[PDB]
Amino acid sequence: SLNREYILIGTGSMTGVYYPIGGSICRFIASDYGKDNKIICSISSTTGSVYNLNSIRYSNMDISIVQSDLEYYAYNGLGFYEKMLPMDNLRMLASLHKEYLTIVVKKSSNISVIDDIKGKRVNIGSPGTGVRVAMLKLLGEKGWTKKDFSVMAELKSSEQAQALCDNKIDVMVDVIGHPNASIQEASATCDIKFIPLDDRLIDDLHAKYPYYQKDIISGGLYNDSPDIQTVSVKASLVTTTELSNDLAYKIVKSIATHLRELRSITGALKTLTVQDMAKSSITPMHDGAERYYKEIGAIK
Ligand SMILES: [Cl-]
Repeated sequence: SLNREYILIGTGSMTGVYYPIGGSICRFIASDYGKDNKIICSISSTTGSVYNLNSIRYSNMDISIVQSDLEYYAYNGLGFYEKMLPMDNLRMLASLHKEYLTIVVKKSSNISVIDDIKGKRVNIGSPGTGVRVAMLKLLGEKGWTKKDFSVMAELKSSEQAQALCDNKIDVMVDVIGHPNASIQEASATCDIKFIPLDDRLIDDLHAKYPYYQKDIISGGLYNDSPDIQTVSVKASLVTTTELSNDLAYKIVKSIATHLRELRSITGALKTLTVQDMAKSSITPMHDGAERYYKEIGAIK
């Protein structure tokens, strides 16, 4: 019939990074194809990769921005998805920016190494998010549980900057690309520093949790600061085999065609290239996406 294909893209809170990225994708789609009256794209602002992946599982959402941790678990039916069927029909459209496990304190705090966060007021993020998974794994490695902290706050990126500078939390924890506006806000409001992860912790995390890569947040992004050793994951745009070859192709092509605008959406995307988009190490690439990346030589 003459109805447009209605595409819904899971993102996150309007205060976050995913929301404007997804909004931009819908705009690229409208600009490239809107006049042909076959496609209409919308975003969802509900937070969390669990929500988004469940919405995809139940066929009420087509595509979502997620990150590697919950992508890995959903695809494999492991960990938090232990009791569910693997989402074996999940497919990647494009890898996006890296997100780094980022631990931030006031310089005035006593805190210098990871073991100093024990006993403090710390953020563990909202349920169903990459931050929550990272914190559960980190506590896991250290053998720590709720009794070992005075406060386990459940704040989003923006909320943490203010909470940290007001001393309502001692340790901001996020899994985010850099440079990031919330960290910038924090550093403009009080004097902050980053806590690195030690070699053994990074090695153990990468060994146990294949979605975490050993990585470095380069120094000097927000103030005078050193390189910070930590782990990273990737944000990615995922879908399922229910999305047609044609739409997967068209969507990836629209993003690639508008890459220079995408780079401008947030600081962490400035370096993104088509070669970066074409990588997928957890979920198979959608056939229609692969068609595009091969056509332009982003994959050999
Ligand atoms: Cl999330």
